[PDB]
Amino acid sequence: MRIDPFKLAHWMNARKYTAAQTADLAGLPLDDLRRLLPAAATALAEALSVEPSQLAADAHRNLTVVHKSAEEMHASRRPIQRDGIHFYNYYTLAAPEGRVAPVVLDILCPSDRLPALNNGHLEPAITVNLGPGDINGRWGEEITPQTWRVLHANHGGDRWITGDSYVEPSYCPHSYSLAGDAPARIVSYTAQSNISPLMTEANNWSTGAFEEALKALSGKVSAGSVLDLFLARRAHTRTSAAEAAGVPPADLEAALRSPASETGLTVLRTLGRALGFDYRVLLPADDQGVGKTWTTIEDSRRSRRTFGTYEAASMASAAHLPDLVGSFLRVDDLIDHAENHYVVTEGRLTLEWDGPDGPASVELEPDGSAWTGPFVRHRWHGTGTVLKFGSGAHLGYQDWLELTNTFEPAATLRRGRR
Amino acid sequence: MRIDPFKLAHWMNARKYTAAQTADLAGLPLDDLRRLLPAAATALAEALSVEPSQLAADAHRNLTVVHKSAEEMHASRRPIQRDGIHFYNYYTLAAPEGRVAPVVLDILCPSDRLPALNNGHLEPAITVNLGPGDINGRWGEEITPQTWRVLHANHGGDRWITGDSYVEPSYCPHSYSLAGDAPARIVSYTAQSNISPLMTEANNWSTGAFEEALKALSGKVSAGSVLDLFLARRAHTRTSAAEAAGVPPADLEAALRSPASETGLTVLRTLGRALGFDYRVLLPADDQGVGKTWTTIEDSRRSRRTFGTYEAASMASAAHLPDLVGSFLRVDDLIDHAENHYVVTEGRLTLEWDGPDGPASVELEPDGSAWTGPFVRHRWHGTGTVLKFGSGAHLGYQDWLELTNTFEPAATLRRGRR
Repeated sequence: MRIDPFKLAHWMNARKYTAAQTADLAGLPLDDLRRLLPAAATALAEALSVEPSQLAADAHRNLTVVHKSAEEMHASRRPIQRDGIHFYNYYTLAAPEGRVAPVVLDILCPSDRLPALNNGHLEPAITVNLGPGDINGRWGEEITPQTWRVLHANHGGDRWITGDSYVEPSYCPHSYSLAGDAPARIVSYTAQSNISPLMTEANNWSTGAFEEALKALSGKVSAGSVLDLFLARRAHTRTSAAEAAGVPPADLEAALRSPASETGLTVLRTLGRALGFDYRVLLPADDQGVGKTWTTIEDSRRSRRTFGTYEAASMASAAHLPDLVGSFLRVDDLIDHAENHYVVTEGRLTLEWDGPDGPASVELEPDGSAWTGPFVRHRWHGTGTVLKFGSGAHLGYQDWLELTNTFEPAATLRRGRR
Repeated sequence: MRIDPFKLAHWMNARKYTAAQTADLAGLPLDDLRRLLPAAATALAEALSVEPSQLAADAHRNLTVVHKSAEEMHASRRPIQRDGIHFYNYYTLAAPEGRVAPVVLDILCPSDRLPALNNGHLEPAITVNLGPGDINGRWGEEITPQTWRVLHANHGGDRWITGDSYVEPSYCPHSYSLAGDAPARIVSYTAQSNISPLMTEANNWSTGAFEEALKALSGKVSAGSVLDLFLARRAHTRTSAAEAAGVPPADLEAALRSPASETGLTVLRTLGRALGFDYRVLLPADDQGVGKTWTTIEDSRRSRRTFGTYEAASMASAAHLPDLVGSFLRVDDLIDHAENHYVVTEGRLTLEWDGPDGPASVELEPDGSAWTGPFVRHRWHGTGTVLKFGSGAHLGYQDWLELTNTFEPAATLRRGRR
């Protein structure tokens, strides 16, 4: 219900109003406005021709760590009925109020019943089997090796690696059942969807414009197709663009068939400099169901390494999802460039952090969990297993792209805050 | 004041509530909720543990074109007093209600007075001299060739190219005065700041976390510095990462000194595939005051080309600002992947478009202006000069990065809308 001083200053500048003029237009005290840089908010919004939400400060300020005990986690249990049976139990892990919470599921569909599919969800997720039992994953109506596979639990001696993991692909329906008699739990961890802000906007476009967008995005989205959109944007043709960059038409065509060859790169960067765009977005990403990201217990075992005071093993990952991360951590300083979500699987562990009130700590037992904000310095003590998940748009890989395009990004951020 | 069905569905899924459960929790009719997919909004927000703004539909739906007559533009005139004199006149061009409007300025500070600097602004801008007179640009307290330069007007015969143009760099203070007796106007066109969403979030972090972020962003932001953050994020060291990718430690070091060599690229892409990140953000952007983007009348003349039915010439651009575009267009179909802002400089021109109610058109005289939404198909008729400006986060270059990382992006967008 508060006013963001950074958003307010933005809108005043956008309208080219001084503080005095703004207070005058809004009919409020100038000292009040200077301090801000409930009844004020509506007047300010109207004076600056914006919606109240456009001036609204975040509901959470100076968050560092949020935590949730095993007891609180167990208390959050909600049964899910599906296909005439008690199908899952659903529990939530630590997250800031209002944010999407990581989920633990009891898998209750028995081995002799095909698990009814959900509707899918936009956000991708890392799902890992916590065990103790093997489970079936289902990804299609018909039951084939492509749509039906066992997500194993670790039955052996290094249980800190709990089981198989994979990435649930965006939007595709899925479900789980027990592979046998033994019970099982999973963690499914969603990252923010990076295509969501585009879709939110595209949803409000006219149907005509939307159809035009889908045409431009249909088929193979290549260096050439994207470049042609960049050129049209700048009122250029391939002919005029190559001439502007001082590049032969044949060398441009060659670059577009091999963008990631350092000659292809040279041509595209030269064109980008001449025309005012970033060549990096023209470079190839890997061609795009569960087999690629699938990570076995063995895979994770093979990945084991020392990471400072910890031992670490990898869960599933995808190069097309750089913001979504998962690791097994054995405990016996941590700082990330975005958010972390942790859940204890073994031991009575202490999470320590430095926050606005100095050194702080919390003790967590299995099923206990925590969240850390971007760049919150922290560490774990005790002995010693926690699952480490990561998500967040800030700083996300798209932010990294922009930051490399920024002169003195630290100075820019400092200016924004004071 | 309406509810976005796409945001509502998102939050229900996030909480794992069915429609029936959601209506039940919110204490509203299930048919009402099914239709939505004022009194409902508050209850829904509370039930779904979100702020009302998080469910709010955009205030503008199905916008295609907005326009503003020369008369309406002239009527918007606002004087700006600075340093004891009438310093500018400020006019606004067509923009959707609430959005940042492009600005035209009368330059009124005389040649014998040094123009007092403003405070700067986060957003970069293309500024172009409309003439008829030359102007002084100022970019520093002391007057040096680096901080003081004439932005010329075209005095010759191809006036559709109106004058010199350049990019106002982010945050640096600037001002303008007349170079002589002749009066002058400029257009200054701002694009959205792509670092703004990061700063908005960073502003709400604890001071401790903020200081840690600035440390990680200080100095040279290189392939190696960014990679090391990516590795720490995944609980990897350079040693374990290279082993995971099956790459020799010496080949990784070599790649980080030459990321844009197709061997450097090969190593980084291999590491990105193995560890689950996008190598493209590790590749170099050009090293980063006014001299680089400065575009003379001659420059623009040299750039002239046929673009369909139009003749086009380039204004200033910057490779580190891919979303910000400007062109001179001579008139005697257009579709862009983001927003356009147009201002007529000569002739009585017709802008035609296809919108929700079929073919539409508007006639515009000099100073008349228009805005087009992303992918709105349009065309100009008549004879024949308009300035074409472009901005917008959607689809911006960061969206393009994500879209190349998406399986069947058109199918994803279609699903989001229905």
